[PDB]
Amino acid sequence: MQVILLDKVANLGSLGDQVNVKAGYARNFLVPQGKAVPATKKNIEFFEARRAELEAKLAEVLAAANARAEKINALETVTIASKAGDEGKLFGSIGTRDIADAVTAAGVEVAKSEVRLPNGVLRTTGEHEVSFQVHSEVFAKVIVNVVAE
Amino acid sequence: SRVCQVTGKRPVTGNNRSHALNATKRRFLPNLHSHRFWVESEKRFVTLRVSAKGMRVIDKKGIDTVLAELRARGEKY
Amino acid sequence: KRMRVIREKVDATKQYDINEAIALLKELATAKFVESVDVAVNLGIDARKSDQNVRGATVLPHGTGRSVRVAVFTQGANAEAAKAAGAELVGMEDLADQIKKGEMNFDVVIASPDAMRVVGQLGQVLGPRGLMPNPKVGTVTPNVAEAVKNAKAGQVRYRNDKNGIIHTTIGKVDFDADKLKENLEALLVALKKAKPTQAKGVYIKKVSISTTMGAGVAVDQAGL
Amino acid sequence: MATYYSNDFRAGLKIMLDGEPYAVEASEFVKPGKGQAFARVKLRRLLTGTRVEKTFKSTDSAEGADVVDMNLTYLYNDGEFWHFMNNETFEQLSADAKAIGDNAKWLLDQAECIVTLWNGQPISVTPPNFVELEIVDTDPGLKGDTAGTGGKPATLSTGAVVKVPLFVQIGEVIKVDTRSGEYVSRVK
RNA sequence: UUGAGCUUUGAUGUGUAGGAUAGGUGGGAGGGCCGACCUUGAAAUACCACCCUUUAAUGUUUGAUGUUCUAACGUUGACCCGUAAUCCGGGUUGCGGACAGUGUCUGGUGGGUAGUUUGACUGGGGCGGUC
Ligand SMILES: [Mg+2]
Ligand SMILES: [Mg+2]
Ligand SMILES: [Mg+2]
Ligand SMILES: [Mg+2]
Ligand SMILES: [Mg+2]
Ligand SMILES: [Mg+2]
Ligand SMILES: [Mg+2]
Ligand SMILES: [Mg+2]
Ligand SMILES: [Mg+2]
Ligand SMILES: [Mg+2]
Repeated sequence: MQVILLDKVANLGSLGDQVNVKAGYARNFLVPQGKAVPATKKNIEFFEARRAELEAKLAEVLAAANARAEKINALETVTIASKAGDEGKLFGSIGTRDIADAVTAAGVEVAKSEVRLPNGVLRTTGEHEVSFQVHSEVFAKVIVNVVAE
Repeated sequence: SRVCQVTGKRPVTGNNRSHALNATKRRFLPNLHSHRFWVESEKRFVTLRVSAKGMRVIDKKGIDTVLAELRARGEKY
Repeated sequence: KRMRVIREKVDATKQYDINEAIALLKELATAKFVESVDVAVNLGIDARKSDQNVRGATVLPHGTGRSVRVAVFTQGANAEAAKAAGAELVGMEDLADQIKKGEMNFDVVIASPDAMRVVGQLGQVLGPRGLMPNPKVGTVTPNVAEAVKNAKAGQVRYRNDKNGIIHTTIGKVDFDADKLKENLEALLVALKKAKPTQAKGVYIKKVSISTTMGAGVAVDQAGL
Repeated sequence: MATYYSNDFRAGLKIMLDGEPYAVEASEFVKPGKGQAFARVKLRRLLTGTRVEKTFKSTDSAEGADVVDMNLTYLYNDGEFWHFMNNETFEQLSADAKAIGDNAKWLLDQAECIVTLWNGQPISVTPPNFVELEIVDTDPGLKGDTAGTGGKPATLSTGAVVKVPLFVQIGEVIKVDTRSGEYVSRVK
C-alpha cells in the first residue's frame, strides 16, 4: 500500500516520503494516528506543494515543546505515600496511573499513558527509577520514592 | 444477515461436486468481518460488517466516500 | 607446468552446442602419447533402488575393431567355431583356473547357457564383483555365439553401473572424423533410454561433456 | 492380477490386498443355514512375516500378485546388497538389507537358498537348513571341574555365535542348523 | 536463532593388503620425480575426466520457531452511561493478542445422515454346480 508520511516513523523514513507498506500496518496504526496518508495523487499534491512547509513547522514546534516538557520535569524527585506491610512490600502495587497523577499534583501536566516504567509494577517501598516517554525521540527520568503510609 | 455492509455480497448457493459428479446443494458465504474504521472526518470510530473485498474497496475509495454512499443507499451504520 | 591451456580454454559459463567446440578437441591437447575420447551422461537413479539395473552391450559403429580382451565359455563344436572369430581363449574350466590365478588380461567374459554352468560359480565373486557378470538381458551367453562374438569383439562399447549417479561411457580414438563422432555420440540415446527403470526422476540426460583423456572440456545441451 | 474371490482360493495363493503381498496358509469356508457365506482364512503377511487372521466375505475379494519362489544360489555381498543366480535361467539378481534379515549370518557362498521375490524383486531369503561354517573365535575349552556337559560360546567366520560342545577349537568347520541356531556336528 | 538448495572459491575421504598417508566409475603413460610393471584385495595405485563425502567466503530461494510489542481482533473480567434493565450498544480499564475465530480452496476421518446395488438357470427356493 503506497502511503505518504506525515511524520518521522521508526524504520520507514522521514516525513514527505513515498513508502510501500503493508495494508494492515497502514490501515490499523499509521493512518488513525496521523502518521501517514494514502498516496492518492490529490493528497500527494495537497501535501508536497501545499502542506510540506506548514506541517513541518507544526512538527518542529511540537518537538521543541516536548523537549521543553522534558526540561520541566527535571525536578527528579516525587513523593509517593501508599499503604505497605512490614519489611516494605507494599500491599497495593502503585502504578503508572498513580505516578502520572502524583507528578501532575507536584510537577508537570502529563498524561497517564505517557509514563513508561521499566521494572513493571513497583511493588516495594524505596527509591525506584521510572522513565517518561514524552516524545518519540526524547525520554525523561524521575526518582520516585515509596514511603509506607 | 451475512451481508457485507459495503458491497452487498450475499450468501450464494451452488453445488458440491464429487469425483462421480454427484451434486448436492451448498452455500458460498462471504468472508464477513466486523471491523472498526477510523473516520478522520468525524474523529470517530464506526463499525461496519464488511467482507475482505469491502475492506479493499474502502482502502481504495476512502472511508468517507463509502459512508456517504451508504447514507445514500439508506443503510444505518 | 604445461597443463594450463586447459584452464585458459575452460568455458564453464558458455556451454557449447555439438558443432561449436567439436573440432577443438585435440587442439586442446598436449599429450605425449595417443588416447581415446570419453563421454559424460547421467540419469536419475535411486541410489536405493536396485530394480534400476540395465546390463548388456552397446554396439557403436564406424571405428576401432578388435582391441578388446575376451574370455569365452562354449561347449561342443563351437569351441572350434569360435576360434574362427579371432577369439583368444575358447575353452573350458581351465580358464576358470586362470581366473583363480588372478588374471587381469581378459576383460569381457562370455559363456553359453550349456557351459554357463561352468561360468557362474567360477570366478563367482571375482567376475561379477569385477563388474563383469553374465546376465541374459544382455546376450553375453548366447546359443548362436558365432553371430554375436564377431560383434562383441569387433565394435561394442558396453554400458556400466556405478555406485554414484555417474554413468560415463567411452568413445573411440581422438584421431577419427569429429563430425562422425558427433553422430556416434548421438547413436547412444536410442539405447540409453531404450530401457529405463520406470522410476526416473526429474530429467533424462542432464550432463553432456566430451573429454578425451584429460584435455577436452566440452559441456553441451541435453537436447541439441 | 486376476481378482480372486473368497470362496475360491485355497492355501498357496499370493493375494495382493491393500498394497501388500500376502500368502493364504489355511482357509475355512462356511455356508451356514440362513446367512451370507464366508471364509476364515489364515493369511500370512509376506513382508514382515506375521500371520494375520481375516474373515472374508463371499463377495469380498482381491487381486493376485507376482510373488514367487524358486532356487537361487548365493554369490556375493557388496555393501548393502546380496546377489544371487539361477541354474536354469542364469538370471542375475540383487536383494537388499531388508530381505536378508538375520540370514546374513547364515549365508556363506554358493549356498542354494530359496528366495521369495515380488514384483520381480526379492523380499525374503531362506537359508539352507544346514550350513557348514568355520569358527573364528573360541576359548580353548578346559574341562576343569566341569561335571556336566558344559558347552562353549564360539563365534563363526560370519559373525554368528553358537554353543559348541567343548572340543571344537579354532579352524574347525562345524555344522549349524539355521533354523535353530544350534550346533549339529563338527564336519570333519 | 538457524535448516535445506542454487552460480561459487577451495580443501577433503585415513582399515585387510599394497610401505600406507586407495572416494567411486570408466578412458588409463602424464607431468623435480612418481606411475604402470610387482607385492595386492572384495576392488590396485601416476594423468585429468563425471560426480558422491563433508568442510569455509558472497548473490543465494527461502522457509523455522522463539522472544518482545500494540494497533487489528477476542474478552461469557471490573466500573460508568443510554436506564426505573444480570439483553444490546457506547466509554474508561485490565487480560489475552496477530494466536484464537470466521470465509474460499484442499487432504483425512466420517453408517451421524441420504440415495442405491446386492444376476440368471434350477425338476419349489436355498446350498452345490453352470453361464
Ligand atoms: Mg439429482
Ligand atoms: Mg473478487
Ligand atoms: Mg498475549
Ligand atoms: Mg486458523
Ligand atoms: Mg475431502
Ligand atoms: Mg465408511
Ligand atoms: Mg443406508
Ligand atoms: Mg452389479
Ligand atoms: Mg431345487
Ligand atoms: Mg451358487
